[PDB]
Amino acid sequence: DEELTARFERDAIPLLDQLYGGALRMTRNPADAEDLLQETMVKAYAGFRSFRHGTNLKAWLYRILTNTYINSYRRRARIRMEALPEDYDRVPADEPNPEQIYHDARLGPDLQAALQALPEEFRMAVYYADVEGFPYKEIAEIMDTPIGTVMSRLHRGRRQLRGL
Amino acid sequence: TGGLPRVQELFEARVPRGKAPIADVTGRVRLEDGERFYKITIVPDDGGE
Amino acid sequence: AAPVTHIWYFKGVPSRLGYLLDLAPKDLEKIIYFAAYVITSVDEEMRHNELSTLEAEMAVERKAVEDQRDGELEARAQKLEADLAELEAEGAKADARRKVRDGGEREMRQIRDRAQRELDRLEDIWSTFTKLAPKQLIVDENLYRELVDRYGEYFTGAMGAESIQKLIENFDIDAEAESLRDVIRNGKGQKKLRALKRLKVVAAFQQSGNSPMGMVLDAVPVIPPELRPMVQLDGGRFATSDLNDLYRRVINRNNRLKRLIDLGAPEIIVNNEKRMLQESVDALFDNGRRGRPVTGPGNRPLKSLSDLLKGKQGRFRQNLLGKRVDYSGRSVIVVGPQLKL
DNA sequence: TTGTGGGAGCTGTCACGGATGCA
DNA sequence: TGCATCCGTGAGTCGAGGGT
RNA sequence: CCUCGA
Repeated sequence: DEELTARFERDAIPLLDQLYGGALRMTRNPADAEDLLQETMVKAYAGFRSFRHGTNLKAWLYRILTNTYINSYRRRARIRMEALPEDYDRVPADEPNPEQIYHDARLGPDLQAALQALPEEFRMAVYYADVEGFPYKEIAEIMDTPIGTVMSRLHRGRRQLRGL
Repeated sequence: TGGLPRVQELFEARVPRGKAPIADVTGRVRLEDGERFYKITIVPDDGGE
Repeated sequence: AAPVTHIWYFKGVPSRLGYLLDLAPKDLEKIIYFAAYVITSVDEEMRHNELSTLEAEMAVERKAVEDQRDGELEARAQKLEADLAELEAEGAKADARRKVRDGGEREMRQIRDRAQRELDRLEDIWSTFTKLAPKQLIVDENLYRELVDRYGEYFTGAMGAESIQKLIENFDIDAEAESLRDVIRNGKGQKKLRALKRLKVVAAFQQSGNSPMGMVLDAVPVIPPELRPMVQLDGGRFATSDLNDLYRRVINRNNRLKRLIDLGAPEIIVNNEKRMLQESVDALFDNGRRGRPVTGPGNRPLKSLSDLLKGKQGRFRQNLLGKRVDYSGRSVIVVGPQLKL
């Protein structure tokens, strides 16, 4: 009812200024007391019809703010959030170094085992099914061979490379 | 003024403290002696004011 | 949810908006932070084609107030005369009798001064409506509420940055630029220097094709996450840059404003939330530039987007004009005399 | 969400220039 | 509308280690 | 941020 919203601004807005000094006594941070006071006003205006006129609205609103702060405390203090060191450039990246990415992209001494000791039928099919991870039908398309050829050259190339 | 402060005063082209004004034009000088303050008037030789 | 001014162009001295609109920076402070209403547009023809009727109604209202004042004063005067006659009938001390008389005269003076305050408020309302124009500030909440209760459909007034956005919309930049050029050219003095200062920014906005509307924002950019890192610390702890907390406050306040808008909240609460949204965006951009800075744990101000560039620790001095390099080392020196130059 | 309940913590800095704001 | 005031600039470089 | 080195 539009009579309830005017009932609000009439005798409860003068309390809004005295509540700011109260929320500040709890949060000790003006940017947080303002968020708390506004959150209390949203919670009280949505359910203003639940207040019985004539009785004390100041004691009512104050208990709303007290309860929404105890909830907001345990809700957001469940995870401890603190600040970075004063220099942000000392927060380390967790990537491998140029030397680390060079030796990790190459291959060991076995690169000549899978190159010469295996036939090019096994070498090309094993290298593209494990490094690239293509689907079994995508490796079927690269060499013009069905599953019977691709799945076999892989099973046999692994036993081939099991040696050495 | 001092040392390095005077260097900064010059390189920044700031109006120096303890300013000594210069003459605008050739002329005759009239300096009025005063206990508290001085005063000067110049009458130009070029037919000026 | 509601536009916001870029604190760089409001609070950065000299106020670039304060020059663009030729408003004083304190008036801009009142408008943007919801202390004073500002008149965005005035309907000229409608105010002129109804001025006679509105003035007539005004005069009738004033006559009504004056008639009521005279009725009250006459009632009180007859009452005082009757009471003093009642006291003179009996034994009346001259001084207590004059005390009663002075009480009556004080009551009359109070009636008259109350009526005069009402008539003065009426005069103020009428003279203000007759002299309404864009860029004018109504600092009295009562005066604005009256000026909208009556004459409401003859103008538009607003608070916050939405009204500054409107004033920029209805702003003809070429007109003001040529006006300032004429002032500079055909005049001199301190007004000449002020006009040159204003022409700097006005001609900068004019000649380039950069819309001045850019000084007010309806969406805020968000820097990618890698440039505002969040790292897991030893245990359940975490660590973030201050940018993340500033973005969190902006987000939470915008969401609360949307809630208030949908909930049909009082204009006072929604204006509070719009003011808080503006302040949080100002903190995100340049914290501490207006008012006190926003503090995290331990009363420590939060590094804003502008802090990243400023100072020896900023990007320019610390990451662009000088850097840490590879293939480099350091050690204590000792004298080797056997060495060659 | 009813009957009470308004804050920390700072200044012990210095020199300069120009927009702001008031007389 | 003429300044006095207030507000906003700037104040060396590179290193080590320990903390939130 | 603090303590220290040139």
